[PDB]
Amino acid sequence: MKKIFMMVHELDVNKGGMTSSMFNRSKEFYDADIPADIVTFDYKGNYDEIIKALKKQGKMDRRTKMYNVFEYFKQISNNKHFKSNKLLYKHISERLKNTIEIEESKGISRYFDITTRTYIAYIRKSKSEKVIDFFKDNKRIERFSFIDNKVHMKETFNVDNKVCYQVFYDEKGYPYISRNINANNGAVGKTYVLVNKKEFKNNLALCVYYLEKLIKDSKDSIMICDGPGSFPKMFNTNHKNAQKYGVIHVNHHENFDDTGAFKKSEKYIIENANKINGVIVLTEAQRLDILNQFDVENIFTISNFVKIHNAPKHFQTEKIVGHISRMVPTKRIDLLIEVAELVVKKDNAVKFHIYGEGSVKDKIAKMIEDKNLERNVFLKGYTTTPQKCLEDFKLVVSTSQYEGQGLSMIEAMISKRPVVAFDIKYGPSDFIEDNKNGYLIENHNINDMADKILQLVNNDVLAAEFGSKARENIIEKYSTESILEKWLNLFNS
Ligand SMILES: O=c1ccn([C@@H]2O[C@H](COP(=O)(O)OP(=O)(O)O)[C@@H](O)[C@H]2O)c(=O)[nH]1
Repeated sequence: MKKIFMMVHELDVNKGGMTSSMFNRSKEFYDADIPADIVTFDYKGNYDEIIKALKKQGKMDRRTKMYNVFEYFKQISNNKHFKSNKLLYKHISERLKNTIEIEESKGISRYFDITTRTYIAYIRKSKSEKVIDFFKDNKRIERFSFIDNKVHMKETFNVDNKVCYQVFYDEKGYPYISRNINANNGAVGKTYVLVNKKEFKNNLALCVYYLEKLIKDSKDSIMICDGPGSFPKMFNTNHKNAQKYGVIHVNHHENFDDTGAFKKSEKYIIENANKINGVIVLTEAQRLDILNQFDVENIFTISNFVKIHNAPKHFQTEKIVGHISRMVPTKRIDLLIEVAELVVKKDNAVKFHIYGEGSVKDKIAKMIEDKNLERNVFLKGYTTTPQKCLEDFKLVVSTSQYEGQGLSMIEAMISKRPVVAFDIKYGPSDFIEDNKNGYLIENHNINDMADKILQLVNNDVLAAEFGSKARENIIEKYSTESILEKWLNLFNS
């Protein structure tokens, strides 16, 4: 009788970390016979294709559903009609009646009225996608978006050529939702659900009503909000029996901040912990800190579910140090380069393998060139199989400054690869036992980190013992059975 609704703004094939957490939590909750589906709030004309792709990938469990605010009212309109809205298509054909086609490409074409010479429409076709832009006195006023020759969206433009209004059409061509867009920022204003006849102030108000409609108000209906920006959608509902939980996936203090400010969305989630069933944080250190920083007590520590794959058959004897992450500023790959330079200066043999892609990639590539670390530091690009890459490492490293837990570090430990990491807020101290299953470095101490890398990289006996103890610890501390027990304990409170 228990059912779970997991909130996040959107799902997409590129996304990772928070979605991957939600995807596995769903798999685990479904395995424990508690359906755990995902609720999204954005609009995408191709959501069916995206969900099919995430499932084929093996990323999203087949059992996992995605409820979407738009998709829900879309299927209500689909059942509401049997015949297509031929009147909209005819209205479009009549606009391009006395035209003459002038191409630019295969799909790309411009249409002009042969009796006036006025620019009327721009049409761009791309296999499944088609966009029709309509003009008045040489300026774009409208846009009809198509998938498989069926209209799904109409956008209204202003004098400055920004979208000021949107309409969403069902599979038969019927407008089910319409809304105002504030030109300057792109904020969702006044909304109209045509399928139900109802009207809302903004997207917040719509999604609040939608959650009140999707989720039955009973003790067995559980709302878990992962997306920090979409916490007000869960928070503001009228539900009086249904459970309300917030998951914080990051460190709550602002990144690269010396003022000591908190992340705004997280600050709000936190402040309102007593007013809901609870707020989940990944590590005990985060919870303790939150309790001393805020006048709130309803904070719970539940590590994210951990996937314990079998360990590599063989340990790596070769002096290979691994780093698998998104190439982003918080990861501090600049500090890993500064450490690599210190490591390679004392030992020529050691090699650094850095997997991933992102914003810092070019700044780090040029950094290897300056420090003449070409023969020892390798940017290997993105990996679809980090588990396989891990087999090839003697140890794993983390220069990251900010984390909620640090899943790559946990992943490395599962694959019997010890971690040498900066002792940051939050995560490394939760799972690394210094001088037993890896090393905890004083944050920014590039020299002490370099030392422990050299010690572990040149000791085949220490590397295998730290690796084997790293795996045993993840199994002991983050067992699926213990994590599910913590969640259940809250659901049954
Ligand atoms: O080239 C890459 C880069 C990253 N990852 C994965 O990205 C995740 C990173 O987890 P972590 O918590 O350390 O950092 P986040 O990406 O959430 O900031 C892990 O699952 C990695 O295996 C991957 O598959 N290939």
